[PDB]
Amino acid sequence: LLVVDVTPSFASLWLVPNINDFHQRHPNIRVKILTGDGAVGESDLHVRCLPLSTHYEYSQLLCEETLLLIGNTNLPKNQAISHYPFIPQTTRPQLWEQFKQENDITYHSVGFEHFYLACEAVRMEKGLALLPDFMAQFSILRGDIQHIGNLKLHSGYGYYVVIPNFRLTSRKVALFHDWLKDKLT
Amino acid sequence: ELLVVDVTPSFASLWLVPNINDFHQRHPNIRVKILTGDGAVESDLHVRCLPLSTHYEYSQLLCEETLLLIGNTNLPISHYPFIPQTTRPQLWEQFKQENITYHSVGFEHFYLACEAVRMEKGLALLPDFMAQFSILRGDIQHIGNLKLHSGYGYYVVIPNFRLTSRKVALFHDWLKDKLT
Repeated sequence: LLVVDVTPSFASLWLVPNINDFHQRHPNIRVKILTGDGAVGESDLHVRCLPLSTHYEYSQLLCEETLLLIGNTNLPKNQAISHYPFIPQTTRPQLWEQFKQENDITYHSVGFEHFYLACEAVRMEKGLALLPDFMAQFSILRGDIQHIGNLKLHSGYGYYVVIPNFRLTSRKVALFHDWLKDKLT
Repeated sequence: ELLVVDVTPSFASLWLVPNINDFHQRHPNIRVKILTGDGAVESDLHVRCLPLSTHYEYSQLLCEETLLLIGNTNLPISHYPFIPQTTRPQLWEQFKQENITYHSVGFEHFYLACEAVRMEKGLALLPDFMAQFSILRGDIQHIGNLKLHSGYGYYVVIPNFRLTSRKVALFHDWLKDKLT
């Protein structure tokens, strides 16, 4: 048994869609998926979203965070973008301010802590959201949401694998980590 | 005004996000921030899922939990794996007492079980009100009209500093209107 602890949205928007491929590779390893977004005993490996840095401590960068502009599949295909409400993500308020800077507003009246909630709000046609590319990928593929106007944002964040010191030589952990690296480099 | 609510991860995505526009229809001036949590009860109002009890001090029962048997929209039940939810290790046995082979992954949260169903990983048990819109929009389906009264309930907790707060009372009244 491998216990992994990953962000609430990393879990539903990427890991659950992709984990079948890990099980194809290593059928003998059952996985318990926990969720969390705070500071990093129960889990064997964590995935967290942190400002890009070299000074974190048993960690390895999986991938830099690149956000896509997403909207409902009903939206038609420059700054007609401004006609739609922007969905606030309350943990990441700089994102829309940065977007206003990558380019160029009414904010939707509900703000959300997590990407997966913002994604659900886009499915509810409440406005546009910024979602990490790898998280949007399956949802776009299956027709839940669409990428609006090929617009993106480099946020200055990354997804890191963080491993408890005693797990640094655990085989199950190194196998999952290598798998993550393979899919998300 | 801003109202901050703290509800379970799945209550948020599977019910509150699809429904909250009805609240704004009633009260368009009240902005909302939706936080998620599932531990012991910052926020103006909490929704938690607890075993049914009449001994809670200041928790108000919103609705009892009725779980539906859920599968993917392309299901035409023994042939399918059951998706385990680790915080509720008894549920499948207990479902099976009304009338084996679990999936090799996860989860503590309903919203993860729901995604697993979408990923064709097996069958899940999901609260009826949480399944409702996902069923409507064709993400999932209810299998065989099968259900389970789980013994849990959804409780609203109003913190002691919000006891006279209009925005909190309005939101609570709305929840009761929709779910009780």
